[PDB]
Amino acid sequence: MASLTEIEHLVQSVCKSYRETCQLRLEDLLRQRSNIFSREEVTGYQRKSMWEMWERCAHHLTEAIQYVVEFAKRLSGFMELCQNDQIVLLKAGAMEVVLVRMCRAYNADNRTVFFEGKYGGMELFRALGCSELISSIFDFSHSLSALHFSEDEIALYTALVLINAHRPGLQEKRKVEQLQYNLELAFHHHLCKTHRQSILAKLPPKGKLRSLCSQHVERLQIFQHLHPIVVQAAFPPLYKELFSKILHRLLQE
Ligand SMILES: O=C(C1CCS(=O)(=O)CC1)N1CC[C@](c2ccc(OCc3ccccc3)cc2)(S(=O)(=O)c2ccc(F)cc2)C1
Repeated sequence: MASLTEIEHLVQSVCKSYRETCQLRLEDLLRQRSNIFSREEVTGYQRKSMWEMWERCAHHLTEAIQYVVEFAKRLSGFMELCQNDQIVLLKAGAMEVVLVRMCRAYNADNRTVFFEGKYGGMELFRALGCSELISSIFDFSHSLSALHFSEDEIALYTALVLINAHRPGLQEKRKVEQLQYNLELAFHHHLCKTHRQSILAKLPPKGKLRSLCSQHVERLQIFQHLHPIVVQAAFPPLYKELFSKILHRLLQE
């Protein structure tokens, strides 16, 4: 199954689907690198309440995940899977895709991330009270920045993060397996053609993405236990569904 001309076509459709749903253009994020938060603006974030910061971050994550849902819907073969499998793959992989996509918004020169219009370091998130999770995210982006990914590499690698046949809950495991194998062939074909197979050994282990997602869910249970009405009243419904039937509605459209 699948010849070279079908694998090359798969490369281009994955790359196109990603460009159409990448949220912020790479050029836009790069042209903003000199726009950094002043020490007074950083102090303003540190002085914000923990629940306000948690609500702003959960809001930004939700928006980014909505683009990931759109990337999945445009991905060859994903809409062909059953709804249960689509939801299982999105519930487990949407946050993982966002964690990879996030390296485009990270400047490794000053160790800053693009957040709410300007670049800021780890210290911008001190009010969250989850320094271990923040450092883990920042280190993860630092590690991905050393790979010097092209937009096409991120498109192909994020399609594979999402189409994972080993996710618990899958009803048509073989159909996801076949789709995964085709995307793996297309990612490796593209790396071989561009003389970039050296990155395979340097890609993060699968347990690193699982550890980041786990730390997120753990820090959320801590925050929710202290502010259950804040999560209930001010957190996005899609966020609560994923981490605490929006997905079904987003997939129907
Ligand atoms: O970077 C993006 C976007 C990706 C798509 S794009 O087009 O390149 C524009 C940028 N992000 C989308 C949202 C972001 C996000 C990342 C991780 C995350 O983890 C869960 C969490 C929740 C609450 C507290 C701590 C951690 C939540 C949101 S963010 O808010 O900017 C943020 C950033 C750093 C950080 F350390 C914490 C929050 C990253």
